Amino acid sequence: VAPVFTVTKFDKQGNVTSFERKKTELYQELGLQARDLRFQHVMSITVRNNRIIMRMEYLKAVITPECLLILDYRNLNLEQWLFRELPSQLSPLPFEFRAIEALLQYWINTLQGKLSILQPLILETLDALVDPKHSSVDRSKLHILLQNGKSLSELETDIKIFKESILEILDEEELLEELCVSKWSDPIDHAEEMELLLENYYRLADDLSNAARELRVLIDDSQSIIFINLDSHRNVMMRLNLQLTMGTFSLSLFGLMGVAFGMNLESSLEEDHRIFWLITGIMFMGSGLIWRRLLSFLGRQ
Amino acid sequence: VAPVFTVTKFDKQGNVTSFERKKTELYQELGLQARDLRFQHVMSITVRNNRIIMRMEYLKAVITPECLLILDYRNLNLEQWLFRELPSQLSPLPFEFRAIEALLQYWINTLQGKLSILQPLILETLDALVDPKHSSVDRSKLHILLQNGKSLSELETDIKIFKESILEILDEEELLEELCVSKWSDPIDHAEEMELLLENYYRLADDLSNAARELRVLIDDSQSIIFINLDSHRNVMMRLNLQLTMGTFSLSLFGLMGVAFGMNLESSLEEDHRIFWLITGIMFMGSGLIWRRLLSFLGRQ
Amino acid sequence: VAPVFTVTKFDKQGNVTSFERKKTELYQELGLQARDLRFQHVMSITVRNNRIIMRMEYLKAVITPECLLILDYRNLNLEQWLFRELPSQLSPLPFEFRAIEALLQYWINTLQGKLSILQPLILETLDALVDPKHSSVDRSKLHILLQNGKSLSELETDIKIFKESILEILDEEELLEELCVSKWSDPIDHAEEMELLLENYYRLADDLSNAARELRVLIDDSQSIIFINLDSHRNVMMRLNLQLTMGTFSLSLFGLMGVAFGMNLESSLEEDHRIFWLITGIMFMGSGLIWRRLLSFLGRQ
Amino acid sequence: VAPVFTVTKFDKQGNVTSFERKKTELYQELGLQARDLRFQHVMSITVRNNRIIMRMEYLKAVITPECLLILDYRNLNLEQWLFRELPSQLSPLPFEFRAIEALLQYWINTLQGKLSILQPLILETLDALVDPKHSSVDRSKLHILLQNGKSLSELETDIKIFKESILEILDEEELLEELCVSKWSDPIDHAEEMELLLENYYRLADDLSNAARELRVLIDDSQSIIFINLDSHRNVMMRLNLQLTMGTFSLSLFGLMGVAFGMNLESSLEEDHRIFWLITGIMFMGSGLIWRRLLSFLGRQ
Amino acid sequence: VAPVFTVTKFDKQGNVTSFERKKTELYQELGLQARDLRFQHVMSITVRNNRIIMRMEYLKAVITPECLLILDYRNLNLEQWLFRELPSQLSPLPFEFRAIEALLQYWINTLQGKLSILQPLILETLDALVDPKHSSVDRSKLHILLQNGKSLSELETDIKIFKESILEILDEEELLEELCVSKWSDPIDHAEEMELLLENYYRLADDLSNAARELRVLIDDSQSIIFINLDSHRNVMMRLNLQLTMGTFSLSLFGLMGVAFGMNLESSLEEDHRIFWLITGIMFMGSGLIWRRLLSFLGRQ
Ligand SMILES: [Ca+2]
Ligand SMILES: [Ca+2]
Ligand SMILES: [Ca+2]
Ligand SMILES: [Ca+2]
Ligand SMILES: [Ca+2]
Ligand SMILES: [Ca+2]
Ligand SMILES: [Ca+2]
Repeated sequence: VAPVFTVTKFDKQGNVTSFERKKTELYQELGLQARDLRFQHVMSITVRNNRIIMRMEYLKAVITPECLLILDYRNLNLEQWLFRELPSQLSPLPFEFRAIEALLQYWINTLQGKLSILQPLILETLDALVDPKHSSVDRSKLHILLQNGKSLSELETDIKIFKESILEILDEEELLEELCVSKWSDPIDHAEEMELLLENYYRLADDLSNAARELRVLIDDSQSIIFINLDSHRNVMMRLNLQLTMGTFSLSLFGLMGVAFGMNLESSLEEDHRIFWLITGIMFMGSGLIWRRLLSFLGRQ
Repeated sequence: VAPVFTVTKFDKQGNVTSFERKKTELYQELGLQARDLRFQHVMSITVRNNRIIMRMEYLKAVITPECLLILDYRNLNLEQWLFRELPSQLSPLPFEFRAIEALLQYWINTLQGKLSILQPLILETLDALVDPKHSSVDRSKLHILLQNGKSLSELETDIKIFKESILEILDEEELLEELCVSKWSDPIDHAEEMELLLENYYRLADDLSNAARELRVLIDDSQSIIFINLDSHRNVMMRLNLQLTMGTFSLSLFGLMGVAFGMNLESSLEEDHRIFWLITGIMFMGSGLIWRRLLSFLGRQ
Repeated sequence: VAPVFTVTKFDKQGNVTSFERKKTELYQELGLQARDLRFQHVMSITVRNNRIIMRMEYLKAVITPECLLILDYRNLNLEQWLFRELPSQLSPLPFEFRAIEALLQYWINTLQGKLSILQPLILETLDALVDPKHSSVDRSKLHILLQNGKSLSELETDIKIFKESILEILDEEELLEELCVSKWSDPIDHAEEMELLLENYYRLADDLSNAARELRVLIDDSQSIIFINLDSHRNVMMRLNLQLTMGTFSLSLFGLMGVAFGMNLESSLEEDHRIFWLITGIMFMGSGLIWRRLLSFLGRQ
Repeated sequence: VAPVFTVTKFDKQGNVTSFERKKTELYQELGLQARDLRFQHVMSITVRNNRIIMRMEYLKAVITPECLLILDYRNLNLEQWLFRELPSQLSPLPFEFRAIEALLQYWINTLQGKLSILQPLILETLDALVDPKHSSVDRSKLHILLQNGKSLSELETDIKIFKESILEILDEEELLEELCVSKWSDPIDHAEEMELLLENYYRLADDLSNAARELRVLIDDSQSIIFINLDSHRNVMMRLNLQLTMGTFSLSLFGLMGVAFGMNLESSLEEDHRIFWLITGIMFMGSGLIWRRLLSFLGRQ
Repeated sequence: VAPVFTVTKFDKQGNVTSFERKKTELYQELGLQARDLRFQHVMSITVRNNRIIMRMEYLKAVITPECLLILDYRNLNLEQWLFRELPSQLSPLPFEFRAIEALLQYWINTLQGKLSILQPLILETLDALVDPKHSSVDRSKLHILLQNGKSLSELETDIKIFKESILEILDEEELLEELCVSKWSDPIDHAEEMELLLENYYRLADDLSNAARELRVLIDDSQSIIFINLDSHRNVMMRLNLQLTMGTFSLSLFGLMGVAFGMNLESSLEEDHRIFWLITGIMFMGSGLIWRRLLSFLGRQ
């Protein structure tokens, strides 16, 4: 079966149609070739034979001075935007400006929604983890944070790609003049409007990137604080265990003294009880004295 | 209800007025459009139809060759600066230079105050934490440090945005000539003065950024030193606990020897006390000898 | 023995030949010198006397307006690509475009295969390690991850070299015109096609580099999470050991009390059993009371 | 009281004078304004009305085609350099070259002295800390290292500022021609000499920055090595404590066996001593056998 | 004593001479001044009065259209290269190309030898350390690794300096034309050959820098893996010690029960042996039951 594109076409007035067209017929209808409608890059903006070709992560659009086309829209939840919002936006400037503005606004809104969803989850997770009232932390939250950080890195990469793609065009005036496809097809400055649009969208992308960077540095700082808190708790626990070990060692020393003195033989002291009381008191007090001296030795350190 | 701007207007002589004006009426009065007075960016400097538009984090100003306007000043604690200082500053160069200088000076002073407030708190907290006389540290101070670091990152982002916005204009002479709105409206070099102003403010922002970077690297170094101190304390505590365990093990070994020799049976040695004294001395001395040998074994490591 | 190149030659029609030729004879046949056919760089693209010289990590190609040559193809598993695919690709544009496209596509496919092989192994290893259900992790997996990370770094370096080499040419139009060797040899725009090819391959390389960077940051985050999990497990284990030590210390204290009271002498209390029961109950209950108080003391911390 | 500058003036022949002059009188004497002699930047180099203005961290100089002036030299330990060295340096090229060379050489020598003082202290401290023969390290040395690192960061910032300030001028020829104040005041190439001077000083600053970067990376590596050594010592100590605990557990198990067999009741075995000897030997040997088996179990791990 | 240079002179034919010449006489013989032959930079390439001046870390060369001079060659192990190899290299292009190629090749070979010596030592040390079969690692190897890393950082700095110095010249055509000293002294393109030489050497330096960067990242990854392995071993050791402590606590609890029941008083149970056997079995079994329950409690965590 020959390959076919699932195309949806928008007119200047906002009329909407949808069908499936073979690639060869689509090439013949336009002045393009299969070399162009390949979509080998994640993000791309290009001009060929007075036809604009734009592609995003999952969006593919072709702009013509009299119509717009979107390709491969199936199973992408684009129906609400396609059949409810885009016609309203497209309904004195040429069609190209409106189409470009609509597509860029859609992409920017998608990125903004992604960031707004990501931010509160990470903030809440970090606030919960940083709680210094617990000597341990959960791990499902750690896994969630790892996944959200991976998503944040992907979002940052996408934003950087968007910024680079826009900047590559904003630098050269040749591409800016090329985008004025209507002027060339059928010969107030278009260049100023295009520059304003691109600058606005680039600034928005820059703001999003700055926010993402702030979030990442916050994550790193939270990780460091968590490490410090865990280390402090470890040190406190070891101090307590050490002190108890000191007391136990002294107590066991005196207990050995007592039991060894309690040999199951003849010592010639079995006829005196005052001696037994004296040795009992001796062990009981000496344990405390040695314990206090050893605590002082620990303290001097 | 139609949207309205809460506007305050300053004249050349310093006269001050304040009112509320609908957006459509404001557009009609000027030569601008709703496309411009949108304020979609955190920071922006632009020129349209010989009218300057400037925006900061929460400040919105429009400069006209004969007047200045500030929008959305309510609930922002700007009354003292608006009605007490700005008229004095505005009271031979055109109005645009004075207005731009006043606004830039206000922003720079705000950033300087933020940095001056942030610095001593972080310095004191780090000095308190680095104290090597304690095996543990507080956690409320850690939370305060985390919050202050987040604020520092935000301040650095704002400073970078300011620097980039100023540099984007300082590079091109077209925008510099555009800023001379009075010359174009009603046709000594203005460009030199504008360049001097922008360079001065850019240098101040660079100094602030350098200070913030120094603070951040200091924070990182303090964190590393804290980690090292905690590790050293842990090692010392483990050494002490180990030594006490060695002594306890030897002592318990000899105590087992004694108790096992003290079986509740007939051994045929119950008629000798010298033997009991000999075994008591044997355990008492051998404990010390084994303890010393084991300490030597630990030391050789 | 004079040095010789193992050369394989492809014609415009796709005809294939292979032989061995001495370096001096090869230089004489062409208009080049030994200074050029040295291959001292890992990656290189150059033009000399209307002859293109290209080199990769292990590939060496010379492009002539009427033929293509590949050098040192032995023991490199290139037979399948050389004798099965390249002739089909070479079978209206000149030969140079086809040859360059084929070689660049080969290199890009090799890099893509490398990355696709590397990704799943690292992902699976990290998923296995991050499992928070174990207090310890394997080490053979760690060694495998280290080796794969080294390979990833090498791949990133190669991708960066490719991007830099392509960009160095894309910037200057002189080299672009030079690549049109057929036009100069025997005097629609070639420059546009060359620019399109180079831009496409550069964008593909950029995508690969972005993917590698994402993988590296994921590795770092996984390492940090592993550290945190290990620290938490350590803290929990120390808490348990501490509590058991507290109980043991109290129990041993009361046991010492009992044994010391059980001296092998005359105390004048051997005629009372109620006293023995009372002391037994006293130790048994006091152990629990002291243990509970000490647990409360631990909890307050 | 009107503000006054403490000025010291150097003539072409090297004559030296010093006095205090009001700012208004100083402005009137020159062709400058208060806008210029403000000194709002840490480092600055500028030209105004054929007068050079230079400022460093604490140095302020004004160069005139016939004289040099230094401002605010009090309480700065500049007397030795001012009244002993500068006249000798100033005693065929114009005065501006000599003055600029002297000031730049002074600043470079100051930075070199700072770096030479900082280096040996850090090197010695790191060498002392890295000593792997100790399980713990001092903390006063850590504080000293932290302070020295802060100073190093400040020095790096100053060097970077110097480099940027020089480069900003070296790029544009307009400023280079402006620095030839004598030529403009009273109309062999001056530009070549200025370029040589600036390039030399920039290269020296670059060398200093490289040295500082090397020192910083050395510090980081030393920190990592310290962490590794502490971790290894911790592991060794825990191994020893574990082994001793294993032995103690076995010994206490057999001691419990013995004491429990030594109940203070009637067992019907009190008439046999061979049994007592057998049980004593049994415990004594079984302790060792269990200890060896448990050590083997530890080793297999 | 007046300063003197230890000079060695090479002629076009390869003739070699060596002597000592005073600086003033050397300046008079050439068209240079003491300002040039100062050698204040670690690396430098410059042209003055149709004379080339080049300096490396410890090499100082002056190129003249008819001769070459090397200064301060004593105590530097340069005899083998000076009197055995350089004449062969110098024996249709002018002398300058040969001299520059020889010097650059010497420097590149030195750097390559340094890197080739450094690599295997670091690789072997890291392979030995990463061995996960040991719970501890040596420290002399750590010191060796630290020293080798310092040397690697120095080598990277030198390579970067070389690259920057070459690039500074490759950018501007004025310096390229200046290097053609023979053409200017006594008026096929020299510029092409110079560009080829500089590009080749720059690419070689870039390859060396990439290799060094790969080595550094490998070192960092190895450090992280070492940390992880040590942490895992610590956790395993703590688990074992914890389990043994649990068993010991239960055993000591039951031993206390037994000894306390064995009071040296009258209990009225001394006439029953079945009771003694029952209590012995009770303690012996209950120890195991409690131990198993506590192990289950540990496992559930
Ligand atoms: Ca992606
Ligand atoms: Ca640690
Ligand atoms: Ca903000
Ligand atoms: Ca490689
Ligand atoms: Ca007894
Ligand atoms: Ca400073
Ligand atoms: Ca060096």
